[PDB]
Amino acid sequence: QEEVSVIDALLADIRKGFQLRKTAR
Repeated sequence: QEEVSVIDALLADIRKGFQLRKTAR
């Protein structure tokens, strides 16, 4: 279980943004 690369973490990063992707007002 060695460390991963940025390319992998990035996939998860955006996933977090999708939650509050909607910017309605």
